[PDB]
Amino acid sequence: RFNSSNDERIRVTSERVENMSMRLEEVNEREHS
Amino acid sequence: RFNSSNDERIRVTSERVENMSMRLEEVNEREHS
Repeated sequence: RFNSSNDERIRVTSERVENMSMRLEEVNEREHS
Repeated sequence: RFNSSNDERIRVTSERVENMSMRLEEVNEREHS
């Protein structure tokens, strides 16, 4: 019941979005053409 | 306490999602290969 509340889902989504954004910036920085 | 509320987390997630979508739309168009 704790892991499926709105607050925890929002927090986990925010953390994963932050990590995904950082990784996507790192990937776009890595380019050869 | 302000930085960990639901409203601020939703706003930051929305902004980062918008930025990620804008970046991925131009990563996809990088189709020289």
